[PDB]
Amino acid sequence: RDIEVGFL
Amino acid sequence: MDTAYLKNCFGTGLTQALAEVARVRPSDPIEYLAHWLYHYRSITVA
Amino acid sequence: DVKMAHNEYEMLPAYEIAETQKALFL
Amino acid sequence: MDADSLLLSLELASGSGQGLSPDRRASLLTSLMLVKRDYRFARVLFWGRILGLVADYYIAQGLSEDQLAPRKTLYSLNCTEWSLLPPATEEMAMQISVVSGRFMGDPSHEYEHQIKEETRLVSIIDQIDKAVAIIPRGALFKTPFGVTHVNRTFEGLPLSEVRKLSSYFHFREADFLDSLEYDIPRGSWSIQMERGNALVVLRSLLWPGLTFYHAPRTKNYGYIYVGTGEKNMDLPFML
Amino acid sequence: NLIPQYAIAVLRSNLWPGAYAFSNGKKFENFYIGWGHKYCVENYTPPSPPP
Amino acid sequence: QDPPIERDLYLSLEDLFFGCTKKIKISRRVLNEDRYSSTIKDKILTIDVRPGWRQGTRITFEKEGDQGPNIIPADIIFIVKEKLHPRFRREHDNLFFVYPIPLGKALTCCTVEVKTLDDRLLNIPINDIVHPKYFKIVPGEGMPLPENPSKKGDLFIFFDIQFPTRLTPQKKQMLRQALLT
Amino acid sequence: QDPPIERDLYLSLEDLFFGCTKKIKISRRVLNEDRYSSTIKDKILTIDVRPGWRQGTRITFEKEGDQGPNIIPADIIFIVKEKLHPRFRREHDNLFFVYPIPLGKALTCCTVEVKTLDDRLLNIPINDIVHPKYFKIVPGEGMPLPENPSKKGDLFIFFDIQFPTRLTPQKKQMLRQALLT
Repeated sequence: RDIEVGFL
Repeated sequence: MDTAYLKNCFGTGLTQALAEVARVRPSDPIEYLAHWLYHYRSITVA
Repeated sequence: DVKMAHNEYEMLPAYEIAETQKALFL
Repeated sequence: MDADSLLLSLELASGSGQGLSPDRRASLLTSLMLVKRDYRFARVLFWGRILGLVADYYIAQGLSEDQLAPRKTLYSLNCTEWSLLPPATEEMAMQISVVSGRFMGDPSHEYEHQIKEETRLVSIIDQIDKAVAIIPRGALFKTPFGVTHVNRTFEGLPLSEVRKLSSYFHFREADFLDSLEYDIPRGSWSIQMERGNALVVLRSLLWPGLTFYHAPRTKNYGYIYVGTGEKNMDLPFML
Repeated sequence: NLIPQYAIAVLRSNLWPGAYAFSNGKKFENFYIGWGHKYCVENYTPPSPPP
Repeated sequence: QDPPIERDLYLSLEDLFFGCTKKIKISRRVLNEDRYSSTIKDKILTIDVRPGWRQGTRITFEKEGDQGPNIIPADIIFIVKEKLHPRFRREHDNLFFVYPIPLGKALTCCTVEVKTLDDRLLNIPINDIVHPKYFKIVPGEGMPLPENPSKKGDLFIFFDIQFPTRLTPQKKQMLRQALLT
Repeated sequence: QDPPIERDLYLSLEDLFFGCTKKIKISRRVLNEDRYSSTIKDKILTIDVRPGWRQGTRITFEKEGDQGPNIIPADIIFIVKEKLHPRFRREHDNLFFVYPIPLGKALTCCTVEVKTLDDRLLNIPINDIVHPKYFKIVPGEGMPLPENPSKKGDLFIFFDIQFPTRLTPQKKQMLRQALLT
């Protein structure tokens, strides 16, 4: 879910 | 996290995509991204 | 490899002579 | 052939001897310019003639950007009155196989073998383009954008490369194009030198009346089919 | 044909392609410019041997 | 909630052929936090009309229409509609031209002069006997497809034959010797 | 009550022209006085077809249908319809005759042979140039009125023009000198 911190 | 899946799937493509979009600064970046991804296949897969 | 990765039209004065000169052949 | 073949008699300069009168040549210059106007073609080359028993079909071919596109054919009996000929398909290729004989000037003529003479015109012009439409080696450069353009830096063939059939290409779908050295029969192409050997003339034997022009010193080239419009099936006997 | 009162009578044989005949109405001349062959609607049959 | 307004906006053939753009000024019934005002925040909505959009193609602007105190605005500017032309009738990616051919030209060789939406002029041969059900297809020269603007459909050329209104008895003999034999 | 037995009364234009009699077998479906039993004689309903009856006029039989357990039926054998005669179709009070005509006779006049429903042969002269959108009214020659069996409607003679399938160059010059002038 929390791609906002993960990958961007 | 889901990073590894999308580590493998996209990689260089999104990088070149937003690099070109930031350089060009079009009026509609999202449509530009979609068209660029289409063109990116049309060069790579073919 | 680098080359890999509502339109108006204008035309020359050479067809108004051609417009004019078809009457020669009619 | 292009408009440069209609400012001077390039057709009769090949020594085939069949071509256009200066009447038809000037009329064709004005009419093909008007065809390039009315039909937005990149170029409008004079395809040639289908010599009929009543009147001759003067044929023109539209060229797109994008020159290997399915080129758009036009016909005219009185030269100037150009009309958009329909495109060709495989059914219309198979349709005219039962018919033989010389073309009639009226394209409304009917054969009982019905079959319209317009369909014959369409199919025979398509067959001639797929078989014996010539492009010299390097005149067309496959652009990286999936489109064929004129190789506008093309220098004419060296005289060593003049004599080889490998230096000439079929102007159709397929250096991208197919060469003439596989165009069976092996002797099906006649190469000869005219006009001080500043002129290469390459005539089809399978489709008589075709004569391909080329000046090795420059990029002046072109092909014209001025002839009867039948296929020489007797070619292997005649060779 | 655009100026018919100065036309020249053209003749196309249809038996020997490239064969031509011409005349202004007073004089005439002939000319062959073909491959030297006779036209035939049927394909060329090699002749059968003797019986 | 209140429905979106299914506004109809008329586009001629060249607008849907070349892919024009259109502006439609919208209502001024936008509410503030007070929930009794009537103001406007975005005067104009713009639609990038692409080539080949068929009739009935719905373009919807969520959260842009009229709004009450406790409902979500929405609007369907616009349903694609076609203006009358001189003349091609819009069907599924095909153009239907009507040529008022005269009789005598219908029965013999004829050439039909078709101005297109490209501002290109066509001389289409008609070598068939034009009876009043005949049509010639000029393929690959209709309007662009909505799924592919490079490719275009087929142009249909129908014929409205103009029969003669009066014939001399000589013309009656002319016709009787010609047609009934 | 139980719904009507909706049935189509099949009648050709000759029969509605003259009138006839038709019998419909209900037959063995009414509930008898045994309280209850479906076994019934082969009961029959006759319809006296009067001349000039229109398509869709309702013939209704009260209490003649499949009677239920104390339920009032009705054998509604009612639609007057519609058999396409070999020579005529029917609009309101009007027979529409289609005459296949060759183009030479269409343009240079003819006489149309109409065989009526009354078994009369009508030689109707056609001396106007027959347009594709052309008809002649032969008044008083249609079907009889339903409101008046002495009065009659109008016969419409439409034309299906048969163009030629082949024309020689002589025939093309023939037509060109004839029509296009």
